[PDB]
Formats: sequence, structure tokens, C-alpha cells
Amino acid sequence: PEIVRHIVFNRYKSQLSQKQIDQIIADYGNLQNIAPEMKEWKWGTDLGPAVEDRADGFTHAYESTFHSVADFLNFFYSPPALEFAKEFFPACEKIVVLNYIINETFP
Amino acid sequence: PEIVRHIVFNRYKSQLSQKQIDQIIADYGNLQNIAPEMKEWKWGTDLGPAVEDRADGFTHAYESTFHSVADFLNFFYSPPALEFAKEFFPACEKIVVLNYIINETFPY
Repeated sequence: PEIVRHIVFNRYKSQLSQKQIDQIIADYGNLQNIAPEMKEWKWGTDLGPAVEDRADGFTHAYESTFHSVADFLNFFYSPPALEFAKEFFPACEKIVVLNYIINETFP
Repeated sequence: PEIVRHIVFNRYKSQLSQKQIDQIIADYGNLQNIAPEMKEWKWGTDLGPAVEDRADGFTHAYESTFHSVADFLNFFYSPPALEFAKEFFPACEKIVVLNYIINETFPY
């Protein structure tokens, strides 16, 4: 059990301004600058019913990557990871989050 | 480039055999061969509530990559990915798909 991904989708609460949504993304970002375990941070916004209409109202998507299920646990119970979770989850109107061990292989 | 990302979450109907679930995960990985646009395909099952409890009853996760959106649409309509679609979305009892372009942003 070595490489695990953290994929979050959310929607934001309609009351929040962009300035605030921006400050929240940015904080998620430089989480890397405080948490060493956190690794391959990517975010982005669903390209709409235009392309494919199965976002069920989810708007954003965020990937974080880790070098051992052990590094993932150490992070998720650390001051910063918990600190930042109080900022972020309270701003979500929809939330869904999968950690999985990364698998390139079929069955 | 505008690297996109085709991230899927799902849960399969409870009536399908694991055999037939293992089947479908394999077809999804074997569209990477019958259309060269889909490009960094990886999967995993959710690690359960000891790690975290916010997966909302979705079991599996699937990644891809495309190097543009037109790639994705040629791919989306090709008889392979239109065929695999007739297999996956009825198997699916829950399903959410998010297509998006990359960002680091702030070092960049």
C-alpha cells in the first residue's frame, strides 16, 4: 500500500463570494507549503453540461497525492490538515471524497 | 496545453456479480487501447471509514487524461466509448463525472 490519491469534488454555497472561494482554493494550495506529505495538487472547474452532463451539480474538483497510506494518515490528523478542514467543508453545499490506492492494472 | 481530466466516481448495482464488476473495470481500462486519446488511466476502490467517511457510498474511482477537449469529444462519440457507455451507466447505481483543466496557479 504505497501511492494513494485524495480526490474531492464540491459545489460551493451560493452565499459565498468569488473572493472567498478564491481565498479557500488558495489556502488548499499552499497547504503544500506547511504539510510535507501532500504532493501533486491540482484543481479545476467542471466544463459544464456543454461537454458531459453528469456532474449532478458538482462544480469543482481537487486532487492531492501521497507517498504511502501512512503519510496520508499522518497528514489527515495534523494541525494544518484539520485547521484547513474547518475552513473548507463548511463552505461546501455538496461534498464527496475518495481516497484510493492507485491502480494502473485491470482484472 | 489545456490538459483536461476525466475523473469518475461510481457505485455498481447490488445485483451484479463481482465477476461482472471486475469485467467492467477491465473494459474501462481497455478503452485506453481502442482510442489513443485517453491517456493516464488509473483506478482504485475507496479506502473505507478508517481513513475518511466522506465518500457518500461511492465505491470506485477512475482517472483519465486528455491533451484537449476536442480529443475528449471525438473519444466521447466513437463507437467504442458509446458502446462502453451502454454497459457502464446501467451498471452504475450512483455516478458523478467531472471534466476539468489543470491548475497549480500560485507558484506558476
